Formats: sequence, structure tokens, C-alpha cells
Amino acid sequence: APRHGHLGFLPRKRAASIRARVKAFPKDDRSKPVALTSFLGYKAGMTTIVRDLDRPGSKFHKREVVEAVTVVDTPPVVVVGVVGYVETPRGLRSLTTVWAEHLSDEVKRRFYKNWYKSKKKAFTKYSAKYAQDGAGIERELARIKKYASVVRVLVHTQIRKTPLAQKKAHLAEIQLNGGSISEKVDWAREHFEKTVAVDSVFEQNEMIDAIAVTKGHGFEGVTHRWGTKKLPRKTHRGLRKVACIGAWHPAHVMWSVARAGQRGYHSRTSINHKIYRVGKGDDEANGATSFDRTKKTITPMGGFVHYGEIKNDFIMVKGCIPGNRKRIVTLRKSLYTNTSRKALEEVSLKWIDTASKFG
Amino acid sequence: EIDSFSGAKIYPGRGTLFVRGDSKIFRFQNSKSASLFKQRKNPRRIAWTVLFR
Amino acid sequence: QGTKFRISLGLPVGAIMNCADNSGARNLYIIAVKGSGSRLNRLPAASLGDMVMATVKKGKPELRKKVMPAIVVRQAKSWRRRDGVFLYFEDNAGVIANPKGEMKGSAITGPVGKECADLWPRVASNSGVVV
RNA sequence: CAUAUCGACCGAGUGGCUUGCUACCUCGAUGUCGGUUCCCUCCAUCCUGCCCGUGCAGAAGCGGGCAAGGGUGAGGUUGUUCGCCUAUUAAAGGAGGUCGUGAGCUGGGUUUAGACCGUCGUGAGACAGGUCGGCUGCUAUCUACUGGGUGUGUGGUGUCUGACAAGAACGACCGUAUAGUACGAGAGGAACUACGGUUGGUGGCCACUGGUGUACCGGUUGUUCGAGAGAGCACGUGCCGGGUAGCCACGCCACACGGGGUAAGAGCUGAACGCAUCUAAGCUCGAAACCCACUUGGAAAAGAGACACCGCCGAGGUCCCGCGUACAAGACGCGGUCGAUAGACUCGGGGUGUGCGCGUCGAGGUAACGAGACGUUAAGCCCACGAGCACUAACAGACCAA
RNA sequence: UGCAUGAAUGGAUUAACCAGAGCUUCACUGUCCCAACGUUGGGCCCGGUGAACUGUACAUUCCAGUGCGGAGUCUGGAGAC
RNA sequence: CGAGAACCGACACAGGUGUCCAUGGCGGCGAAAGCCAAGGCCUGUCGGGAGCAACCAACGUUAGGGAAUUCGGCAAGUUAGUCCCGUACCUUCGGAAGAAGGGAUGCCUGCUCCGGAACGGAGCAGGUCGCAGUGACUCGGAAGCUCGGACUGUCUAGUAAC
RNA sequence: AAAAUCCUGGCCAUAGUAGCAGCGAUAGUCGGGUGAGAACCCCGACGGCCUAAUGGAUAAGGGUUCCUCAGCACUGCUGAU
Repeated sequence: APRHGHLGFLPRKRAASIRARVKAFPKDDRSKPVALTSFLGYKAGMTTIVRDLDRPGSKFHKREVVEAVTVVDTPPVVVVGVVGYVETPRGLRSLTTVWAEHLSDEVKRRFYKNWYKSKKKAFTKYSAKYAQDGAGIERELARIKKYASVVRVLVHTQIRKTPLAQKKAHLAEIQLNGGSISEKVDWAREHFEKTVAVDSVFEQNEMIDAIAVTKGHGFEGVTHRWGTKKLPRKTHRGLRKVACIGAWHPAHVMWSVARAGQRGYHSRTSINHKIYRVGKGDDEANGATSFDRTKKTITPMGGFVHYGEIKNDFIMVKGCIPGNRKRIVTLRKSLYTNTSRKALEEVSLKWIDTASKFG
Repeated sequence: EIDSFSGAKIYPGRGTLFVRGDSKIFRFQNSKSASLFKQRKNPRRIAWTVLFR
Repeated sequence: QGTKFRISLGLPVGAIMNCADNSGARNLYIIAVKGSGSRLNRLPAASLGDMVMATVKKGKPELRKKVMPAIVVRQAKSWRRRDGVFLYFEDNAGVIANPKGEMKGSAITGPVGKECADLWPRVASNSGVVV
């Protein structure tokens, strides 16, 4: 036709959860695992960067601007609880957990510190009931004899310091892909009691998919849903209405064709985001730089967007999608598809643009 | 890389350069001193300008 | 080949721009630009770097009337960069060119962009000013 | 030289896009032509991929095969369909869907009532002639589809699995090196591969450029409040000038390869038929096409899933309160003093363009009076952003739950 | 060279006038490229008030076929809590 | 009562229906706009809630391009008041004409002229603020060619105003 | 009578759906009074609307609609003291 819009994401509902849930995980060999194959914090707006060109066959091996783009604030994040899954037929099902007696002092909301008495609302993950071993044993025994499935960890990003966030942490399980299994099972156990950061699984130059719900409005008409033609002038005054949808035996149309509905919202990954930078907020410089405890490298003066200043661990993900927006939560990944080869541990990052957003 | 109307510094990766008719006109810090320039206004005259005072 | 510089398309078809000299040029108006695609509510598009087909609206000589082509030298719409962030500057722009790609007018009024030279030399050449 | 190519006569078919026929269907009514918008399809393929032939040196072609992944426009006259014309283009293919599409639009034409002209008629009036004007009803019951919920069938929190489903998520072109090379007397003039870019499509984003911005600031006409100051109205900004945030495109970013199996075709080994043979068994390659890869959806897949932890007298959840990264209702997400969630205040960051008052100057005028200039004054006024800051308000408390 | 003009069935022509028919130019502009944001009233939820159209029956349909040759209801399949 | 409920229209109907108040203030040419008195009213009579989505009705602003839209510039926009300068073809000498086009415009201080005077009008000099001085409001876009009917006027109450 | 777009009456679905928004007149809000009951009955304050008319006086036409007291089954686009 071509058909307007594209089937793919479907149906195109709203999005359950405003947290992305990656459908697939990288498959790996020569791996730890990460546990946090995916690890993420979320968006502040972004400027642009001047970057040295990397290593192309091409002549350009000099300064060039790329949208140093949407710097997202991450991390650190903690994985409390590696969860086993074991046995089919049916599908994956949880086994038993692990634990952690660290309990970030804010993980009450959406977690612990639930009323002891049962509440009509279901209780979230809270635990004082502990059996570190037993869980370990259960998993090990259901390893040799039965099975196990890929193991993952709970994770929860803390809002140690982000503009307008709270003890609430909305985290979801990220899988660990190590070697055999039992080797990896050990790995997720070590990185259990303990905490992590981006500088773990990550690397500048390395490509990662990014996922998050798009920001967007509620139901709208056909035109700015999948694009549809407006007009012609008659019912021009009225809202854009597509020609009748399907006509024949079924009275109703399944259609797959232009219908009003929710838009905005989403849940979609992007593929092969390069991660030009890794970063921080603490001052570190090859040579003398500003002093008096300056701030993060890339946050615009005037703050950025509604939620300003960054002063801690960052990530720059060029050509910002980001697959969502301002102060939401993207999830990082590893680049499952991959195309071009990885670049380097770092990029030159000759200049970063810092300017008030307005102006 | 310094602004040549308002003054100070220009962020590493932002700030435009536009070109006027014949080559002329320099950078900007951003759209701020920009429109200010568009309206005939001299930076050495208004408010905080590095050039100012 | 590669512009190496991102460009947003400032002017669509039916747009009127200024030749930065041909002979008897004037203001050409845009007709489809190079091999390009379309979509619903397409609005063809054009931008610095893209060869365009055009007609001479103003004129003097019997250049006016039409046929073309010309390449858009400058545009009012942003750009991109490699270093900084970039500009838009002047008014839009365009110079008639032969299938060879050479200008069909000795002098080019106005400046020209840097990575327009890369795409077509000779155009950048009789620049008068670059950047 | 039938068979590179063109190809009559005659003969056999396929399609259901044109036309005709049926006078079979409808006259207690299936809304016209053309256009538009929006979806699907056909071949019998125009381009692109891979191939065969050539009257194939090369280059450019011509013809044929596989193949439907993707692509295949903008304008001037005319109501036109059609068609003529122009400049672009890889190319600007054709056809079906009640000549798709009026409970979607338009109403220019046909074909009401008014009127003119020509022709015909004694005349009323006529014309398969021309012309000007000449209306577009309905609150969706069912069904269909797009999205959203409540239930039933097969304790909760968080993280996943993937049966299947969607995609063109990419298509194409120009240029440079190759190379003024191979090939060629010369004229002329390639390729593999590696690069740069453009165009069309797709997704997202706003630092940059641009638009808006009846937030805001200023200038100014008329009039009313006695003047001044400060204001109302002039459609819902009087007009003009500037413009923050946000939203946007004319702005910016990202969108492979590769692998597997094939078609046409090129071959291998190889018989039937001791030879020959790409085929009969077997096999190596080989298309933009097919599968995978990649993006999106997806436990209601009834084989209705998996894992970890918490929990069954309390895990969690709903209501509530303060707000949004969300939003037509519903939903979603965050925070709730173990607090920076919102407001106030201050500062930072921004927009206008220097305030009232007073002092000096000011064409002049006895004087009264005096448009305006300068100073005080980077003033004054203002902000949908940020930070600091518990001052104020997130209280109080309810309910459900194995 | 008028298919088939023509003189008060008036011919030709014409300043001024015109919500009359056609065309061109400058100016203008969201008519368009190509759509975006905002404003007010609705729309959505809640209290109250409260009709009409229409109705042989049955009715979750879809692809095809068949039939008075334009079927949700016949036939075969497919799909369907 | 004399009417967005006392009249006619089946109704407490956005329709229709005569006369006098035309000398209330500012404004300005004004019985104009806008604002405000006197006088009248909150009865053009259902409310409550969600930043309040899609879609719809009215409408504002949109960069660059500028009629490419369309049967057709339909719709919207542009111009605009007043004074000075200046004003083409054609013509029935009336007109065409506000042709076109160009300039000016506020406030403040002090004045001159016309008049008996106005809280009437026309100017002068100097000072001075803004992006913009008919600052809102009120307020023409302009030019040319052709066809028809000379003109003002009449007409299908209810799809035709020619 | 099963039938006549049959006549008359009654009744279901439609629907707790449409309308009670659109008009150059967008109009109320906070206290208080009365009352069995008050968003719209009355008082005050604050905020607005109308200016050849939503003001004043009248013709026709209506015909008691005027005033007072008592009321709310009817009428009033919701409620009503």
C-alpha cells in the first residue's frame, strides 16, 4: 500500500508496568555471569559531544560531533537475591531464592516494612524470614538431579541522589549468563552479598540495547497513531477518519488497520546503542581542573530539563533514543543482535556541550 | 571556544555557529544570546554579560 | 560520499530559494530532489548536500522557465557537526549545476558549507568563501 | 541463416481489468460521473537480486528464466476518466476489490424547477447542441475491526520463558580509489573490492537551526476612569516588536552483515544405453525472493508456563494523602517525616530592554507651559526550569487478604 | 469558407455601474508541502431528569461455493470461552 | 404583561411582532466600537469531577517555502482611520479616482493663526519614550484583459438574485 | 383471522441511552436567614452581565397572568421552602 504504521509491536495496548522487562537476554560464552546482564538508571536530558572519530577504515580520524546524548544517571544498583528456576514441561517457574541481609534503607516501599499483619493488598518482597542455605542447597540439589534454568537476580536501583526520586525502587530481575552453570551459579552468590555499578558489565564503545516505555499521550486518532492520511476536505473539519475498516462477512474488523487507541506508552527496545562514555561525578582529571569539588562532567548549567544536575555515576548513550524519556527508567542490556564490531574502552570525548537548556 | 557577543565559555559539544549572508556572525552559547542579538541589542550594555561590565 | 554531517531537510518541493549564482538565475523553485522516496503526506524534502531538480522562477535571461539541476549550498534549518554543534546560516541556498556537477555560472554569491565541498568539488572551488 | 530478434495464416487455451449479452436480479428506491482519503489483492515483473541467449569485444543494449522482499513521485490546460504537455526520476507499469470507497468527504460534470444563444417547430415546446445559476438527511440494535476492562475455565512480590504473531526496516542512486587501466586502430571505455554522500521509507529525539508560544516584557493608536501614576475595552492578544519552557520539522540521531536452503542458471560424480550425459539415486554452487539473524507484541498457548524469595494472621494489595517520567473514564508511575512529593521564600538559570519619582538639558514661550534627551538604572517587571530549604501541606485513618 | 452569425426575432459598439461568467499580475496567507501546540464549549466519570428512530425469527463470525445470477441463517471448511 | 416565560408560532420556542425615550459620561465624524453610570439582571436556568485522552464545534499562533492546494485562492489572510504630495488608459467630460504610488501620525513644554467663543478648528518651535503612536478598538488589499445587462430598481416566502 | 406500510388500545427492547453544552449575554463564590429538606427561595459582601437595551413608557394581542395568604399532587429542561 504501503500499510500505514507497522505491525510488530502489538497489539498496542498501554504498557503494563512502567519498567521494561526484557524478553530476551544475550546468550553467552566466556562469561561471568553478570547477573545484571542488564543494569540501568534513568534519563536526564542531553546535549551533544565532540568525539574523535574511532577506528574506521575511513579518513575521518578527527573531531566530529555526535549527539553525545541523553546522559542517564546510573548507578550503583544492588542485586539482592539470585533466583533459581527449574523444570518444565510448562515453562520456567521460580525455585527458591537466596537472600541478603543488607536491605538498602529505603527498600521498604515496594518491598520490606510491609505491615506484619496481612493486608488486603498483596505484600511485596520483604523478608526477615531467612534461610541463606537451604536455598543454596535446594538449588544445588536441583541441579544435579533435576534441572535448573538460567538464573537471574532481583536488582533494585537506588535513588541515592537523583532529582525527585524516593526510597521506592522499581527493579526487575536480570539474568546472569556465565559458563556452564554451576560455575556461574557460584558467581551469582558472590555478587549477592555485595553491590555493583555500571563499571562491571559495561564498557565504553560497547553496544547495548536499550529498553523503556515511550512517553506519550493517551488515545488519539488515526493520523498520529500509525500515520494515516487526513482529509479530504468534507469531513476535513472533523477528525481524520480512515475509510471504513474492512467490509464483508465479518461485521467487525480485526483489521490490523488504523484504529484509534492509546498511544504514547510503550515498551520497546532499541538495538545497538553505542555507549560512548562511562562516567562519574567525582572529580578526576589527568591534569589540573577546576577545584572546590566541582561537579559531574556532563550536566548543563541551568540544570537539565525539569530534573537537573548530575553529580554522580553517568552513562552517555549516543544518538539518544532513549526509548522513553525524562526521569523514567531505562534498562541496559548487552547488544544481542550486534552489527559493527566494538570500539574502545573509551572514546576521546574532546568536548562536551554544557549550556542551559534554554537559550 | 568562546562566545563572541555574550561572553564566558562555550560548552564542549553544544552551541551553534550560524552563518549570515556574507560570511559573518559567529557562535552562540545558545538560544539566549542569539535572539538577543537578533533584536538589535548590544551585549556590552545589557545585564550580565561577560562583555558587560 | 558521506556528508559526514547530519542534515535536517529545510526545504521541500515548491519551495522558493535563491540561486547563489548561475547565469540569469534568480530564485529557482524546487521540484523533486534526486532519487528520493515518498510516504503518505510525503512532502518530498531536500537539504544541503542533496542534488535537486529545479525551475527558475525569477530570472531575466530566458533562463526563467525551466529545467535544471542545482545543489543546495546553504540552508536555514540546523545541521550537525563533527566538532561542535552546528549552524544554519544565511538564507537557504542553491547553485545550478550541470550533469557533470560543475556550476553553470562563474561566480557564486554567498558562502558555502564545508561538507558540500566534499560531495561536489568545483562547486566548492568557485566558493568565494567556505564555512 | 524460421527460431539473436521480428513473426502472418490457421489451430488450442487461460483470465474476468474493457465492452456486449442475459433481459435473469432490484422499480413499497442496492444514492451518479470524476476526484479524494484509507486498506487488501492480481501479473502476466517496470526497477532492484540471481541467471540463460545474443545478430554477446568492451560500454550500452535487445530477448528470455527464477523471483512479489522493497520500490515505482511533482506540476500546466480540461469536471473530466482518457489524454496532451513540462521538468525531475532507478522507473515515474497496468488491472481487480458493487467501473472498492457519499450511514467518509467534495459537488466541478450528467440529469429537476430560472434564463440566454443556435437549430427545429404554426405553436405549447424540443435537442444524446452550447451556456450562467441551482440542496447532500439519520443519536449504531447486530455484526466487523482497533484499543481498554470484568469474569469463568486450566496467596503475594520480583524476574523470565516463547507457542505463535507483525515488519521493507530497510529500498535505490550518485561520486572517488580501482583507472584515463582491462578491451580497442582509434574514438571510446568497464569490473571485483574499499570508501564518501544523496534520495525514498522507518523509529526516536529537541543540545543546535527553525515554527509556535492570546506565559511574559516593551512600544503605540482610539476611548473611559479629571491629569499624573496605574488600568478596562477594541473577539475574545487593538495593533506592532521580542520571546522562556513545552510541543514540534524545515532541525538532529539510529535503521547490516552474515549464515542456511532454493529458483533460473553454472557445474561435479554418474548410470539406464560399456561411449556420451548437470539427473534418473548422489553432490558443489547459485537471486533484492525463502528461512534465520534483528525490532515489536506475546501466560487465555485449556499441555492456561518457569524461577527465586516472602507469606497463610498476616506477605502483599485497594482506598487515602502529596504529585507525575502517565493519562479522555479506567489504567500507569513516584513520594508520603526513616520525607525534598507539591507550594511558599531565597538564590541560580532565563525573557523583555531600563521603571515610578526626582535632577539637569530641551525647540521655544513674559509667563504658564513644554514633545522629547541624559542621569539615577544591567533598571523595573516577569518565568510552565533548577537548587537550597521541612516553613506549609503529604495528616488522620480505613479496608482486603490464603 | 459561419455544422447552424446578422440588423428594433434588433446589429455593432460602448464610458459608468455590478454579492453576475472566465482569465492574468503584485500583495497576502496553514489552501498546500506537513503537520504541531495551545484556548473555550462538548466529549469521558459522577448526582438528578429522561425520550425517539428501529424491531418476522434466530443470530460469535470468516473464506469459498451454491442459490431468482449481490447469503450472518443453505453446503464445505476454517475460526470462535 | 407588553416579552430569550404573560402576544403569534402545538412549549416558560435562540423565530416573529408597531410607537416614544436618538441630548447620561469618556470616546470619536458619529444615534459607530470599546469602557462606565442611572436603571435592570445573575432566569438566553441543571449541576459535580478528571491537566480534562481520542474525536468534534468555535478560535489563536506556527519556522522555511508561498496557491505547489482546488473545478475555482473556497476558506483565511492582506489593506485599513486622518493629513500632505501625487495620480494612467479610457470617457457619454459627469467620471475614471480613495486609481496607482510616496510621506506623516504618540507624549511633554512654550506658542501663533481663524472665530464673539467653545470643554471648536488649523498650524509653529523645542524637548522626549517604544519593536510598534488610526499602538486597543474602529478601519479599502490593489492593477489589467474579456463576456453580459446600460444605470438605481424587480424576482422564484422555503435549494436559482443571474 | 397470522398477515391487508390493516384499525384501536396496551406493552417490551431500544436506554438509565440522546437532549438538559454550542447563540458576543461563558456567572457566580463565601458567609448567613428560613425550612423536615436548600447549588439555584431570601439577606450581605465580593465578582460579573445588559447601554436603542436584559433600562423607562406604551399599541395590538392576552385576560386576572396583578396583590396577599396557604400550599407542592400538576407545571418549571435538575431541585425548590
